[PDB]
Amino acid sequence: PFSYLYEKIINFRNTLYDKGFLKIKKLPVPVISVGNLSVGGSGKTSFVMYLADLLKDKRVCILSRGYKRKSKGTLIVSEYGNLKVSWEEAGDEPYLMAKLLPHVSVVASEDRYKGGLLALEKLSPEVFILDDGFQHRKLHRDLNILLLKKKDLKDRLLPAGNLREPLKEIRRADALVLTYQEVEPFEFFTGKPTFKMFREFCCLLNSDFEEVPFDILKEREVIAFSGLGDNGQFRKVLKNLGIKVKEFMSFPDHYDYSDFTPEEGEIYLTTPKDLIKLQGYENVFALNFKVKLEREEKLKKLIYRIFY
Repeated sequence: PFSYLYEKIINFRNTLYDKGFLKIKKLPVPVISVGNLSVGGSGKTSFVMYLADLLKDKRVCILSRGYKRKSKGTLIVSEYGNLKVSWEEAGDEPYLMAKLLPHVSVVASEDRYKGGLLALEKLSPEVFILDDGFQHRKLHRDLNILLLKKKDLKDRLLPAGNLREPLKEIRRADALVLTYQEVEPFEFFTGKPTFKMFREFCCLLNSDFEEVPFDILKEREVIAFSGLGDNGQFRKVLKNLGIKVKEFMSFPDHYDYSDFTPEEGEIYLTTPKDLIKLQGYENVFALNFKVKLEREEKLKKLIYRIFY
């Protein structure tokens, strides 16, 4: 019920943009924005990566904001897979994406347009992917992709609910991706190109972010841990997968793992974002979920239209 007035402020902000009262800038190569409406688990990350993969015959650069990083200012995190900074400096997300996408460039920058210019100067990418870019209207995108999970529809605005913008804002989108289909499937019809996203369990990632068979977990029990607070969602996934934990450690959300002291011979499971902090530790893994999108080729055709 402060959500009523938050709605009024956001609306105003959107009207300023609609009526040309707030400046909008444009990069000289196509921009694809991936975003959502809600705070909380989104699949944005999974989908940004999937989308980068689809562009495998294009020089791709991801524009990410970083969130909490040990540095300040526009920063090239990775040059087509060549990592230039540590995860501390990069921020968890952009680093994780740099690690998993060896063909792609990643830039961390609060000033997104500026990040874009720096990339062009130094990397000459053919396409930008604007990570979490739906509300960032000051940067023009040629393809505005909006992610929606079933929960979003039954949700409210902040501070009551998790919505950053009202549901009506869905109409700004060029295309919709309906997430978490594997667990909470739903349909949605707007006339907009619309795609169903599934995530399914492939295998493990070792600390080198190479793929390792889920098989090694058999008749083994693991020690599981994580930080960034998200400490039962993980427990939930592990349970659903029939994975036998034998203790669950929960570290503070900043935890840098410098004094992490493993038990010899024991198998550890943690999250992809914790794992980036434990490069080199063997017998430490994260779960690897792949994205399958329905009508991938349609999606591909839609994306490739930005190149004309």
